This record gives sequence, structure tokens and C-alpha cells, in this order.
Amino acid sequence: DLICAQKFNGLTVLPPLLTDEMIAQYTSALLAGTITSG
Amino acid sequence: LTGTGVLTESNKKFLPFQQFGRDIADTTDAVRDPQTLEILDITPCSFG
Ligand SMILES: *[C@@H]1O[C@H](CO)[C@@H](O)[C@H](O)[C@H]1NC(C)=O
Repeated sequence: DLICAQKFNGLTVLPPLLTDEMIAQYTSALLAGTITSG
Repeated sequence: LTGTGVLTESNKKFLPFQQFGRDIADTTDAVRDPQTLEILDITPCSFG
């Protein structure tokens, strides 16, 4: 669609280094460490 | 009108009077063969 259309005129989009799974893992680690150790 | 791309038969329902096609970007992405009445899709060859 429009997002794909832009791709065809020398405009490109790169993917982020960290994926949502890794972000979620970091957040869960922080939360567990907090609630178990102040 | 010239260009470059890969030609594929299109299932888009052109009306009898219409002759060309255009996209959201407003560029030629569908044409009708003159000699025979067929509608084809235009997609540029891969790049990266
Ligand atoms: C010209 O090309 C079209 C499409 O094939 C055909 O219908 C028509 O009969 C042709 N006319 C002559 C004189 O060859």
C-alpha cells in the first residue's frame, strides 16, 4: 500500500536492532528484580 | 511511453473507457495493451 509505494523511490526503512521480545525480557527482568530485592 | 519493469496480468476491474492506471504515489503502475485488450501490472525490477 502507501507504505510499500514509498519503498519504490529510493526510500528505505531499516529494522531496529532490538526486537520486541528482547524489550519485553528486559522489562520483565527489571520488574522481577525490583519486587524481589527492593 | 517508456520505462522498465516486470509485466503481470492484472485482475483489477478496469472500466471500458479507462485506459491507464495510477497508484497512491500517482505514478504509472497499470497499462492496457493497445493491440489486444488486456490489462497488465507494472512493478520495477528488484533493487536494494
Ligand atoms: C490489427 O491487430 C488487431 C489485434 O490483433 C487485430 O484485431 C486486427 O485484425 C489487426 N488488423 C490487421 C489489418 O491486421
